[PDB]
Amino acid sequence: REVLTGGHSVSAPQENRIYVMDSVFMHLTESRVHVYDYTNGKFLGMVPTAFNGHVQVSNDGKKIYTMTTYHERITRGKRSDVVEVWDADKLTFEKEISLPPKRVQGLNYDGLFRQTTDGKFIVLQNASPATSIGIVDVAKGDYVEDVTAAAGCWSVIPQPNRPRSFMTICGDGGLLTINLGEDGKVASQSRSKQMFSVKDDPIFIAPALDKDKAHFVSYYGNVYSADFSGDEVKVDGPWSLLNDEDKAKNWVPGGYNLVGLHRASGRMYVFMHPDGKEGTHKFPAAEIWVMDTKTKQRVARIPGRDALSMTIDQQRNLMLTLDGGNVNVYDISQPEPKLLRTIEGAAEASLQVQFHPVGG
Amino acid sequence: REVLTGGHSVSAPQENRIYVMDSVFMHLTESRVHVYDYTNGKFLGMVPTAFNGHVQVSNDGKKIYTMTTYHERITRGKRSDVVEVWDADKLTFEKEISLPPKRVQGLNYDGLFRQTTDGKFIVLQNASPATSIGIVDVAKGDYVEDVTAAAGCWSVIPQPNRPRSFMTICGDGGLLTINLGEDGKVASQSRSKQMFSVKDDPIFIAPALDKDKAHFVSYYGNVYSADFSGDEVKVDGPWSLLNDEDKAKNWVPGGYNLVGLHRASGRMYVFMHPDGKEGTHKFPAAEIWVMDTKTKQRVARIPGRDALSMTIDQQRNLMLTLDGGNVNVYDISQPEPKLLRTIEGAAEASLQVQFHPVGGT
Amino acid sequence: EVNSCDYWRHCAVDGFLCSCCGGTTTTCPPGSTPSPISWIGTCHNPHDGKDYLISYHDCCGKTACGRCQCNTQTRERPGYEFFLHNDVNWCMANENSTFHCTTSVLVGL
Amino acid sequence: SLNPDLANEDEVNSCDYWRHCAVDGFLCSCCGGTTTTCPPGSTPSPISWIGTCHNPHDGKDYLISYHDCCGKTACGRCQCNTQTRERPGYEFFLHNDVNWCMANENSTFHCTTSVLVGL
Ligand SMILES: NCCc1c[nH]c2ccccc12
Ligand SMILES: NCCc1c[nH]c2ccccc12
Repeated sequence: REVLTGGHSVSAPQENRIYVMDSVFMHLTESRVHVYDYTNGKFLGMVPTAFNGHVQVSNDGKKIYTMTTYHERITRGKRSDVVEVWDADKLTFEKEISLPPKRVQGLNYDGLFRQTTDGKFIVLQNASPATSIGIVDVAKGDYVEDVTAAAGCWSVIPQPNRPRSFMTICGDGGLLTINLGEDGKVASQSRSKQMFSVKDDPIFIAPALDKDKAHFVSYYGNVYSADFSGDEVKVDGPWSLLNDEDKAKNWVPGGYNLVGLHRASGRMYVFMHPDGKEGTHKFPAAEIWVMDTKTKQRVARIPGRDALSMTIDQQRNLMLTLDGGNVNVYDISQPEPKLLRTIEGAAEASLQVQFHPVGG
Repeated sequence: REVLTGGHSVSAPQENRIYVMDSVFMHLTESRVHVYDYTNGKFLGMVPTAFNGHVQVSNDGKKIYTMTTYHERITRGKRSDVVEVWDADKLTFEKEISLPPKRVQGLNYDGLFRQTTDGKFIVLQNASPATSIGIVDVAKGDYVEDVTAAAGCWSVIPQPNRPRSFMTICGDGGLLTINLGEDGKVASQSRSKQMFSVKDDPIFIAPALDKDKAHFVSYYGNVYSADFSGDEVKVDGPWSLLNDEDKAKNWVPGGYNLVGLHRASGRMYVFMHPDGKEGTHKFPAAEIWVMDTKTKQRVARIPGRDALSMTIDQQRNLMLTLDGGNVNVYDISQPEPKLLRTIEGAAEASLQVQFHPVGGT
Repeated sequence: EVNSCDYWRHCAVDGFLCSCCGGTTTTCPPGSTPSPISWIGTCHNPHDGKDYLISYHDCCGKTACGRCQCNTQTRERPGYEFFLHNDVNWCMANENSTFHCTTSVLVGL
Repeated sequence: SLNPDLANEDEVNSCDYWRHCAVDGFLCSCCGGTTTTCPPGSTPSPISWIGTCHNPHDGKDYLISYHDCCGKTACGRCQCNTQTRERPGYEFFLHNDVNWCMANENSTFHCTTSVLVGL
């Protein structure tokens, strides 16, 4: 006689798992994270995230963090903005952390919900609509700092070469760097020189992030860089993604989470489309271009499969791309990406996919 | 220059309105009522109903009643089952009435969420999973108490010839009648003789409801009757919807809210499909059959448009049908229904549509 | 074959198959809780020609899985035969009544 | 061209209608409201993103304020995602990838309106 049981763990190893953040925009109060095995396309489980959830996996791979909004009666009653800590293997709720009722509600750019390199602090974007960066102490389960210095800035770019440092893009076209102390409070800060012209060459917020520098692409196909090998960030650019032939056909970048970097080679991946003009910066990819950031030249180009967002796994040399509903898996161990498979119907309305971390 | 404003009323008059209860089964925590104008297919507004909402309009036409379930954190935390009162013209929330945490969670059969003829009590199905009927005092904004007499029964059929009486179908194949007092407690009750064999000829719960009687169709295409013109309910049947030709091709009923009665003419409307067998009782309509309940003969048959649920308006002589997503409007002033229009994409997963009440005293 | 609506054990499933949802025919996906109560189907085994009782327990406390939706009605009956009835939420008595998916648990002949 | 209530219903309900040039959301005119009125039981956002849109009928450019209507769940009808002169969140009030109901008593967003401010 068979017996139904609960309490089970996800059936595939952590190193196989990816996380597709489904906004379910048509029914945005029932957003969720779908967990998939990228090796075979199998659905592994899910985490419910209420109204416009955001998600990330802890750097140590043990927990899933979500950020969401509740009201007592959904469309009326008192608001509660929270971070939730979930077990990564059991996909169960463990802890709620209260936030002030101003967490960013918006589509799932990576930089709206991040963590420090040492994993001890969650770093999230607020908008009331005045902007600030909120700091959650994971060990304490508390919102510990509100970085009002980041007013007029947007999004969080962690520095992988420091334990508790991150940058944000400001309305002056520069970057603000925040270094947190071991208590999560601001220990120091600095502002770069202007990197880009906000009016004349706006950048996409999505970084192509290396260990000690970040690259950004612009609405017109230029590349800017921020070097944070030192305490002061040094900024440079532009160089153009485009050669003369590319310009003739008006190629420009487009998408959401639209770039990525393969750190061992310095290859940068960017979604591009032809016939660019004002208003096409979120168009699906006609192609993925592969750029050598050292030589500042393109090395390869492949079909884009109408993708809008991507992410990279360094240690397995993989790139995922995502068109809103379907996830494509690519091998990027060599300069030309090779399509391995497509996972159809991974989401109804997703613009963000992430790997389970394996680095520890 | 231009200024955005709220506080507006529904743009079309009440007599144009219908209510499509969208379960949104794929995302059942965001169920809602869609309000449409049946005369032109225009979307007029909506009422959010959280997890598996149910809906009705007050008999006097002034309010929309919903029934739903909340939890503090949706998938965890304390449960709150409620009835909500909404203004029909402003589509705004007015009042929450607390229920015990056992209101029926299930697809939207009419009989799960009803009201007395006089409009004074809301009458709803509970399942814990033990069944009882819940009574809500509309004037007081209060839950009265369980009708525990209805254990082992299912669904609510109001008696339109009495102010605060209703019936329910019980597992013994008979009907239990409940008569409420002025306070919404049970004043008296009675139990009919067996109407149908539960094992050999199970009926669909959806009544074809007249003022002083109700008809029910069975899995095998038989009809049963309950007459409540007197204080004791008198039961009868079966008679067959089917002639020899019908039987030869195994026609049977199928659907959810699958019947209706046009009271003035005594015409009964029923969703039917061929090649019936065990497991086909919820199949979409291949046809709609129109039966004369007096002569017990079919007077019309038309294409079913894969419909699953219907509702009748006595005051304008209309029938609506619904296939899950689309609503069809029919004129039924004559024996053969005439298709007036289809409203495409009215819902993602709806099995219930209702008119805004006109008249009905 | 177990992920198909026509698999013999699924003859009175109205819901999403848990085997498509990170669980199996008889286990809930991670972080969803079995319902203690259930509707029951009597399903024909196409191999040995015998009928078996299948218990359809819902998995509860997570939002709709959305995969492998089935609506099969073999020997299903209305709510006046309540435990043969599948148009209700068999998570109705759980600590959280949100419905995620349905399992098909073989009881016996 | 400046008065959508006088225009063709099918025209204002199109994503291509000139004043919808930075709408990311469901058009309120398809949701039981109009271009400048929230559907019954939904509440205007006091804040908005702003677009600059060209009117081809009279050849002038107008500032359009995109207020959300709030406190009801997603309308689901006439979804648009137009991006003319839209910029990222470091130009916050030009940005349409956020919920402009974010500061309302209830932040659930229902649909978006396209309100003409001026030249
Ligand atoms: N104004 C629409 C902003 C938006 C697009 N996609 C989303 C997803 C979640 C929340 C907001 C959005
Ligand atoms: N076990 C499936 C019952 C069902 C069908 N539609 C529904 C809507 C709401 C709740 C349950 C249902």
